[PDB]
Amino acid sequence: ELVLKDAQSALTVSETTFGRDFNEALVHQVVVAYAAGARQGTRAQKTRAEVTGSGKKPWRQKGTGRARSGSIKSPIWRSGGVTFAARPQDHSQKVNKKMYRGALKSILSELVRQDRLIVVEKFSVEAPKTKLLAQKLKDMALEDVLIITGELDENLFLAARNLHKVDVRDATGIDPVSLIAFDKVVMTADAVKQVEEMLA
Amino acid sequence: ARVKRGVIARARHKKILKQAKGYYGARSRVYRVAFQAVIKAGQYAYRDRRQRKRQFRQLWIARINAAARQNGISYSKFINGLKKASVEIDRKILADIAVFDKVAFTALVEKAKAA
Amino acid sequence: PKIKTVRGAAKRFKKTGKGGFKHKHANLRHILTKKATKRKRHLRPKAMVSKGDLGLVIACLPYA
Amino acid sequence: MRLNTLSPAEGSKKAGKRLGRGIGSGLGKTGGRGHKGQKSRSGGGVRRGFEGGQMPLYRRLPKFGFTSRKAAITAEIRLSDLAKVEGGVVDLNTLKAANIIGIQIEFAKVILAGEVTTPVTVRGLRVTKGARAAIEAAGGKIE
RNA sequence: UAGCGGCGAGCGAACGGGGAGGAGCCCAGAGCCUGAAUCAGUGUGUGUGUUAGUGGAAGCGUCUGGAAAGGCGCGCGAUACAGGGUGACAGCCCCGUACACAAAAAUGCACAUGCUGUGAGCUCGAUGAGUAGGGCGGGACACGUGGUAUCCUGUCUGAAUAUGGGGGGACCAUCCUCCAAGGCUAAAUACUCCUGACUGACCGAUAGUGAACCAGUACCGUGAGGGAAAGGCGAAAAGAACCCCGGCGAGGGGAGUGAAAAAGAACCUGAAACCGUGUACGUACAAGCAGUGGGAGCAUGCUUAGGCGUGUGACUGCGUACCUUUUGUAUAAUGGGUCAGCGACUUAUAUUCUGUAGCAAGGUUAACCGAAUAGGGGAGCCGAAGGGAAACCGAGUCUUAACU
Ligand SMILES: [K+]
Ligand SMILES: [K+]
Ligand SMILES: [Mg+2]
Ligand SMILES: [Mg+2]
Ligand SMILES: [Mg+2]
Ligand SMILES: [Mg+2]
Ligand SMILES: [Mg+2]
Ligand SMILES: [Mg+2]
Ligand SMILES: [Mg+2]
Ligand SMILES: [Mg+2]
Ligand SMILES: [Mg+2]
Ligand SMILES: [Mg+2]
Ligand SMILES: [Mg+2]
Ligand SMILES: [Mg+2]
Ligand SMILES: [Mg+2]
Ligand SMILES: [Mg+2]
Ligand SMILES: [Mg+2]
Ligand SMILES: [Mg+2]
Ligand SMILES: [Mg+2]
Ligand SMILES: [Mg+2]
Ligand SMILES: [Mg+2]
Ligand SMILES: [Mg+2]
Ligand SMILES: [Mg+2]
Ligand SMILES: [Mg+2]
Ligand SMILES: [Mg+2]
Ligand SMILES: [Mg+2]
Ligand SMILES: [Mg+2]
Ligand SMILES: [Mg+2]
Ligand SMILES: [Mg+2]
Ligand SMILES: [Mg+2]
Ligand SMILES: [Mg+2]
Ligand SMILES: [Mg+2]
Ligand SMILES: [Mg+2]
Ligand SMILES: [Mg+2]
Ligand SMILES: [Mg+2]
Ligand SMILES: [Mg+2]
Ligand SMILES: [Mg+2]
Ligand SMILES: [Mg+2]
Ligand SMILES: [Mg+2]
Ligand SMILES: [Mg+2]
Ligand SMILES: [Mg+2]
Ligand SMILES: [Mg+2]
Ligand SMILES: [Mg+2]
Ligand SMILES: [Mg+2]
Ligand SMILES: [Mg+2]
Ligand SMILES: [Mg+2]
Ligand SMILES: [Mg+2]
Ligand SMILES: [Mg+2]
Ligand SMILES: [Mg+2]
Ligand SMILES: [Mg+2]
Ligand SMILES: [Mg+2]
Ligand SMILES: [Mg+2]
Ligand SMILES: [Mg+2]
Ligand SMILES: [Mg+2]
Ligand SMILES: [Mg+2]
Ligand SMILES: [Mg+2]
Ligand SMILES: [Mg+2]
Ligand SMILES: [Mg+2]
Ligand SMILES: [Mg+2]
Ligand SMILES: [Mg+2]
Ligand SMILES: [Mg+2]
Ligand SMILES: [Mg+2]
Ligand SMILES: [Mg+2]
Ligand SMILES: [Mg+2]
Ligand SMILES: [Mg+2]
Ligand SMILES: [Mg+2]
Ligand SMILES: [Mg+2]
Ligand SMILES: [Mg+2]
Ligand SMILES: [Mg+2]
Ligand SMILES: [Mg+2]
Ligand SMILES: [Mg+2]
Ligand SMILES: [Mg+2]
Ligand SMILES: [Mg+2]
Ligand SMILES: [Mg+2]
Ligand SMILES: [Mg+2]
Ligand SMILES: [Mg+2]
Ligand SMILES: [Mg+2]
Ligand SMILES: [Mg+2]
Ligand SMILES: [Mg+2]
Ligand SMILES: [Mg+2]
Ligand SMILES: [Mg+2]
Ligand SMILES: [Mg+2]
Ligand SMILES: [Mg+2]
Ligand SMILES: [Mg+2]
Ligand SMILES: [Mg+2]
Ligand SMILES: [Mg+2]
Ligand SMILES: [Mg+2]
Ligand SMILES: [Mg+2]
Ligand SMILES: [Mg+2]
Ligand SMILES: [Mg+2]
Ligand SMILES: [Mg+2]
Ligand SMILES: [Mg+2]
Ligand SMILES: [Mg+2]
Ligand SMILES: [Mg+2]
Ligand SMILES: [Mg+2]
Ligand SMILES: [Mg+2]
Ligand SMILES: [Mg+2]
Ligand SMILES: [Mg+2]
Ligand SMILES: [Mg+2]
Ligand SMILES: [Mg+2]
Ligand SMILES: [Mg+2]
Ligand SMILES: [Mg+2]
Ligand SMILES: [Mg+2]
Ligand SMILES: [Mg+2]
Ligand SMILES: [Mg+2]
Ligand SMILES: [Mg+2]
Ligand SMILES: [Mg+2]
Ligand SMILES: [Mg+2]
Ligand SMILES: [Mg+2]
Ligand SMILES: [Mg+2]
Ligand SMILES: [Mg+2]
Ligand SMILES: [Mg+2]
Ligand SMILES: [Mg+2]
Ligand SMILES: [Mg+2]
Ligand SMILES: [Mg+2]
Ligand SMILES: [Mg+2]
Ligand SMILES: [Mg+2]
Ligand SMILES: [Mg+2]
Ligand SMILES: [Mg+2]
Ligand SMILES: [Mg+2]
Ligand SMILES: [Mg+2]
Ligand SMILES: [Mg+2]
Ligand SMILES: [Mg+2]
Ligand SMILES: [Mg+2]
Ligand SMILES: [Mg+2]
Ligand SMILES: [Mg+2]
Ligand SMILES: [Mg+2]
Ligand SMILES: [Mg+2]
Ligand SMILES: [Mg+2]
Ligand SMILES: [Mg+2]
Ligand SMILES: [Mg+2]
Ligand SMILES: [Mg+2]
Ligand SMILES: [Mg+2]
Ligand SMILES: [Mg+2]
Ligand SMILES: [Mg+2]
Ligand SMILES: [Mg+2]
Ligand SMILES: [Mg+2]
Ligand SMILES: [Mg+2]
Ligand SMILES: [Mg+2]
Ligand SMILES: [Mg+2]
Ligand SMILES: [Mg+2]
Ligand SMILES: [Mg+2]
Ligand SMILES: [Mg+2]
Ligand SMILES: [Mg+2]
Ligand SMILES: [Mg+2]
Ligand SMILES: [Mg+2]
Ligand SMILES: [Mg+2]
Ligand SMILES: [Mg+2]
Ligand SMILES: [Mg+2]
Ligand SMILES: [Mg+2]
Ligand SMILES: [Mg+2]
Ligand SMILES: [Mg+2]
Ligand SMILES: [Mg+2]
Ligand SMILES: [Mg+2]
Ligand SMILES: [Mg+2]
Ligand SMILES: [Mg+2]
Ligand SMILES: [Mg+2]
Ligand SMILES: [Mg+2]
Ligand SMILES: [Mg+2]
Ligand SMILES: [Mg+2]
Ligand SMILES: [Mg+2]
Ligand SMILES: [Mg+2]
Ligand SMILES: [Mg+2]
Ligand SMILES: [Mg+2]
Ligand SMILES: [Mg+2]
Ligand SMILES: [Mg+2]
Ligand SMILES: [Mg+2]
Ligand SMILES: [Mg+2]
Ligand SMILES: [Mg+2]
Ligand SMILES: [Mg+2]
Ligand SMILES: [Mg+2]
Ligand SMILES: [Mg+2]
Ligand SMILES: [Mg+2]
Ligand SMILES: [Mg+2]
Ligand SMILES: [Mg+2]
Ligand SMILES: [Mg+2]
Repeated sequence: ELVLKDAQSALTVSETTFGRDFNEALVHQVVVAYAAGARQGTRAQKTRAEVTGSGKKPWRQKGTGRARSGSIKSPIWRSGGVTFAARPQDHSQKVNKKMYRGALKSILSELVRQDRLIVVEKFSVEAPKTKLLAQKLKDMALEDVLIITGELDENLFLAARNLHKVDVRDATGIDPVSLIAFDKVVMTADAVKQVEEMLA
Repeated sequence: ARVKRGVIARARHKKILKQAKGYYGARSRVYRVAFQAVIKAGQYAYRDRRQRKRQFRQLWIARINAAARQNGISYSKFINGLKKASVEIDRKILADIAVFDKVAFTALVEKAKAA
Repeated sequence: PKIKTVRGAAKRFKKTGKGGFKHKHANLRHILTKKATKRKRHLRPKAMVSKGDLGLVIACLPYA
Repeated sequence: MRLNTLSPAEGSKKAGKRLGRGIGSGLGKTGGRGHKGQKSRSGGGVRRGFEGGQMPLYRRLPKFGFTSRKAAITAEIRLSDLAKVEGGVVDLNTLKAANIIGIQIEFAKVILAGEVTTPVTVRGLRVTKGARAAIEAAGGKIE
C-alpha cells in the first residue's frame, strides 16, 4: 500500500504495477531511446558535389611535377570537400509499447523502494503565485520535485514555470527520464489512479 | 560533432621527441625521423638485453681463464676440476674473486687440482 | 530501397520447409532420343540444391 | 536509480569495426580486405549470382511451373484458431472479421492443427478429413 | 508480389485495404413563370491581425581583486530564473522577459449588406462525326509486338448515334457496368529569392557560405568564365606628454598609462619546423642507418662524512632507415625537404545472421489523429504446415496403374 503523510489511508494499488524487480537494461534502453527522440538532428556539411567551384582539372594529368588532381572540391584539398558529409536525420528510435510500459512500471516501482514517491491527497495552491507554492514545499522538505497531478490546474501549473526545481506534469504526460531525473515525485491520489489504469 | 586533433597529436609527437632526446640532428628534432630512431632504439634495446647476458659471460670466462693460467691451469680443465668436486660457484663471482681476492682464488685452483 | 529479387532465380527455385531449394534438373529440353531412358527418368523429378551453391541462391532471392 | 547510475546489459553493445586506424587495431591498412583486386577496390565486388563469367546456377538450370491465380486467394485455417469468432458459426465473412484470413480470400480450408473445445458449426468452408473427425468429436457440425 | 525482360542486366504494377482531404457543377434550350439558390460591382459597419509603440517586479553588507556579478551573511520578487549586456559567473545594475496594453493613417483577412450588374423550379426535349473503330508507322501504359487488351496520333480510311454504343487484358457468346467525341471547380499536395520569431549531442576562421574582414572584391582570362588571402590590443585609448641616440629617419632606451606593455597597434594565448646567443661536457690518427649493451673521465645539484640523480659520452661488443610492393628489398625499386593544420570504411533504406531486451503461439504496428517521445490506429506484416508445375489434397503429400 501507499501510506500518505497527512491521513495514513490504505491506498490500495496493483502489486505488479508498483512492485516489480528493477529491469535495468529495459529502463536504460527506454531512457536512452527517449533521450534520442529529443534530438532534432539538423545539420549538414557539403560533399565535393555541393561545394561551389568548377569541375575543371587544376592542371593536366601528366607533365607537371604535381600530384595528379581532378577537382578543387576534393576532400583531400583545402576549402571544400568533407568526404562523408552529414545530412538531417531522424534519430527517433522505436520502442515497443510493452517495453515502454514495462520500463515505466519498473522505474515507478523503484520510487516506492527508494522512497522518492511521496503520494498525497489533494495538492493545489491557493492563487497563481510562485511565492505560495515555494512556501508550502518548505513545510514538506521538498525542493527538487515532479508534481504529478490528475486534474491539471492553472493555479498550480502557472506557479511552477519560474521554479526550476519544480516540474508539474499531467498524470497522462509522465515520462521515463522525468521520473528518474527528479529527486522526489509528489503524486496525487487521482494521478496514481490514472497512472495505474494507464500502465495497467 | 567535429573533432579537432591538434592537442592530442602534439602530445603524441612531443612524447616520442622526448624519447629521442640526445640523438644527432633530425633524429631529435623532427618527429618523422625521431619515430624511426625511437623504434630502432627499442628493437636494439630488446636485442641487447639478450646480448648483455652473453657479453658478460664471455668477459667473466676471459677473467677466469686469465687468472687460472697465472696459477698454471687452463679454464677448460679448471671448470671440470670444479664440477668434478661439485662446486656450484658461478662465472660472475669466480671472475669477481679472480680480480679481488687472488689468495682466495688460488684455493679453488688447488681444489680443482684434486680432481 | 528494398532489395530486388533476381527474378530469373525466382522462376527456377522454390523454397522447401527446412530452408533448402528444389530445382528442375538440366539436360531435359532437347536432344532426348540419344539419351538413355534411365537418364531421362532420373532427371524428371525435382531435386535439391547442393550446399556449395546454396549461398548463391539464398543471396539472389532473399524473400522466400 | 539516477540518470547517471543506469547501465545496459553485458553483451548488448559491441563497439563496432573501425577500419584504417593503426596496427594495434588489428584491422587497419587494408581495412580487413586484403591486397589488391576487385574486392579491395572502393565500390568493388561482383554482382549477385556471378560465378566469374561461368554460366550461373540460376541460368544453367531450367525454369519450371506457373504461378496460380487461385492459390493467391485461398487460405489454410488452423483448427486451433477457429473458436475465436461468434460462438460457433464460421461462414467466411465472420472468419474475416476475426482477422484470421485476408479480405480477398473466397475459398478457405480448415486443417488438423489441433485443439478444439467448443462445438462449432462450420458452414461453407471446405473441411479436411482429419479436422472433420475433430470438429465432430468436440460437438460441432459441418454444413 | 503479378508481370515485363538479349526471360540477361535490370524494370516493376494493379485490384483491394487503412488514412489525409472532401463538392460540385455548367453549356449543344423550349415552359409556366421570372431576380428567388447561386456567385458577381463595390461601399459598407463590423471583427481581429500586420506596419510605430507603452508599462513591465524585487540587493544588501563584508572578503579577496585592477574590477565582483564570485566567497561567505543576511534578505526580497517570481503568470517574469527565455536571453543578452555590464571591468570575472547578476532572479533583484541595465536591456529584456511573463504579463497587461496601444493607432491619426495604410492595408490582410472573417459576418451583415444597398445592389450597374446575375436566374431556380418546373414541364418538354435534345444529348458533342471526319468522331469511335480500322489499316500502316511510331510513342504511352510495369507490360520491349509478344496470344496483347487499354490510351495517344504522323498517315490513309471510316461507323452506330440510346430497341444506341464503350469497357470487363487476344477473341467470341451470355451477364454486368458505364455514357466518349464540349467545358469548369476549393481542400489535402510541391516549393522558399524573400520576411519574423524561435530551435540545434550543427560549424567556430585550413571549419562554417566562395565570402565573419567593403567578396563575387583583388586577381586571372579576348570571352563565356574562374576566383583567392585576409578575424581577436584593453575593462576602458587611459593609443605612450616629455627626455635621450639617429637623418626633423626607421628603429630603439627611458618616462608615463594600465592589473598587465615579453597586452604598444607587426598588439589575447604564442606550439613546431627553422635560426641564434650563453653555459656544461665531447670533438682535429679517425671510417659506415649514428643507435643500442657495456663504460672511464669531467661538470654538476643534493645530501653527507653514504652515495646518488642529472648533462655529457673517450674507448668498446652488436647493429644496412621507414613505407610500399613483392618469391624476395640496405637495396642502386616506389613515396616523402621539414613542421603545423586538414586528409580515407560513411549515410539511408531493405535483407540475413549474432548478442541483448521485451512479450511469447503469438509478436508487432505503418501513414494517420493527438498535441507534448504518451495514448489511440492491428490496414498490414512475420510466425504457428507442408507436398505438388497446378487443380488439389493436408501431418501428410507428390511420384505412378499402384508403389515393400
Ligand atoms: K606572451
Ligand atoms: K661495421
Ligand atoms: Mg538487467
Ligand atoms: Mg557540379
Ligand atoms: Mg569540359
Ligand atoms: Mg619533386
Ligand atoms: Mg568547406
Ligand atoms: Mg543508425
Ligand atoms: Mg566545437
Ligand atoms: Mg584527437
Ligand atoms: Mg648523447
Ligand atoms: Mg629541442
Ligand atoms: Mg653466453
Ligand atoms: Mg643464454
Ligand atoms: Mg660446471
Ligand atoms: Mg517454412
Ligand atoms: Mg543418378
Ligand atoms: Mg513477403
Ligand atoms: Mg562486450
Ligand atoms: Mg557507428
Ligand atoms: Mg579483427
Ligand atoms: Mg591482421
Ligand atoms: Mg577487433
Ligand atoms: Mg601505412
Ligand atoms: Mg595497397
Ligand atoms: Mg591488381
Ligand atoms: Mg582480394
Ligand atoms: Mg562507381
Ligand atoms: Mg568510386
Ligand atoms: Mg559490395
Ligand atoms: Mg487483417
Ligand atoms: Mg488424411
Ligand atoms: Mg541469349
Ligand atoms: Mg524507369
Ligand atoms: Mg530503379
Ligand atoms: Mg473488398
Ligand atoms: Mg475504416
Ligand atoms: Mg483509400
Ligand atoms: Mg477516411
Ligand atoms: Mg489535417
Ligand atoms: Mg475531413
Ligand atoms: Mg474522414
Ligand atoms: Mg469543409
Ligand atoms: Mg451529391
Ligand atoms: Mg454532377
Ligand atoms: Mg455540339
Ligand atoms: Mg485585437
Ligand atoms: Mg519600455
Ligand atoms: Mg524591469
Ligand atoms: Mg571593503
Ligand atoms: Mg565599504
Ligand atoms: Mg579577512
Ligand atoms: Mg588586501
Ligand atoms: Mg590599481
Ligand atoms: Mg557589490
Ligand atoms: Mg574566497
Ligand atoms: Mg532566508
Ligand atoms: Mg540565476
Ligand atoms: Mg579576466
Ligand atoms: Mg554559482
Ligand atoms: Mg546575487
Ligand atoms: Mg546572464
Ligand atoms: Mg543569488
Ligand atoms: Mg497571454
Ligand atoms: Mg483607427
Ligand atoms: Mg488614441
Ligand atoms: Mg482607418
Ligand atoms: Mg456530358
Ligand atoms: Mg462537335
Ligand atoms: Mg477508345
Ligand atoms: Mg484511332
Ligand atoms: Mg476493339
Ligand atoms: Mg479499342
Ligand atoms: Mg488500329
Ligand atoms: Mg494491311
Ligand atoms: Mg493496325
Ligand atoms: Mg496502331
Ligand atoms: Mg513498333
Ligand atoms: Mg517501353
Ligand atoms: Mg510471354
Ligand atoms: Mg505465342
Ligand atoms: Mg474489347
Ligand atoms: Mg441519351
Ligand atoms: Mg434509357
Ligand atoms: Mg429514354
Ligand atoms: Mg443490343
Ligand atoms: Mg447493349
Ligand atoms: Mg470499366
Ligand atoms: Mg478500360
Ligand atoms: Mg462488348
Ligand atoms: Mg476477360
Ligand atoms: Mg492482364
Ligand atoms: Mg482489368
Ligand atoms: Mg456480345
Ligand atoms: Mg455523349
Ligand atoms: Mg442520363
Ligand atoms: Mg473516344
Ligand atoms: Mg471524357
Ligand atoms: Mg480521343
Ligand atoms: Mg481526339
Ligand atoms: Mg464529360
Ligand atoms: Mg477557382
Ligand atoms: Mg486555400
Ligand atoms: Mg523549440
Ligand atoms: Mg541547448
Ligand atoms: Mg553547436
Ligand atoms: Mg567558439
Ligand atoms: Mg573560410
Ligand atoms: Mg585561430
Ligand atoms: Mg588564418
Ligand atoms: Mg569556391
Ligand atoms: Mg580583365
Ligand atoms: Mg590574427
Ligand atoms: Mg578594438
Ligand atoms: Mg576586446
Ligand atoms: Mg615608441
Ligand atoms: Mg637632442
Ligand atoms: Mg637626437
Ligand atoms: Mg641627429
Ligand atoms: Mg634627410
Ligand atoms: Mg628635432
Ligand atoms: Mg624628434
Ligand atoms: Mg620613434
Ligand atoms: Mg618603461
Ligand atoms: Mg614604466
Ligand atoms: Mg602605475
Ligand atoms: Mg600578467
Ligand atoms: Mg617594449
Ligand atoms: Mg611596468
Ligand atoms: Mg606574457
Ligand atoms: Mg597606429
Ligand atoms: Mg607575428
Ligand atoms: Mg607580435
Ligand atoms: Mg594580427
Ligand atoms: Mg582576454
Ligand atoms: Mg602576442
Ligand atoms: Mg613573437
Ligand atoms: Mg620553440
Ligand atoms: Mg670545456
Ligand atoms: Mg676537451
Ligand atoms: Mg677530455
Ligand atoms: Mg682530445
Ligand atoms: Mg684524438
Ligand atoms: Mg666518416
Ligand atoms: Mg666501424
Ligand atoms: Mg658508437
Ligand atoms: Mg677520479
Ligand atoms: Mg672529479
Ligand atoms: Mg647516464
Ligand atoms: Mg653494422
Ligand atoms: Mg658487424
Ligand atoms: Mg609501390
Ligand atoms: Mg604486399
Ligand atoms: Mg607496383
Ligand atoms: Mg619482381
Ligand atoms: Mg637504401
Ligand atoms: Mg637483407
Ligand atoms: Mg632508396
Ligand atoms: Mg646493387
Ligand atoms: Mg644508397
Ligand atoms: Mg626507377
Ligand atoms: Mg613499380
Ligand atoms: Mg610508398
Ligand atoms: Mg623523392
Ligand atoms: Mg562499409
Ligand atoms: Mg524483416
Ligand atoms: Mg533465425
Ligand atoms: Mg514462452
Ligand atoms: Mg497482443
Ligand atoms: Mg503530421
Ligand atoms: Mg478504423
Ligand atoms: Mg480497436
Ligand atoms: Mg482492431
Ligand atoms: Mg522463421
Ligand atoms: Mg498421398
Ligand atoms: Mg494413389
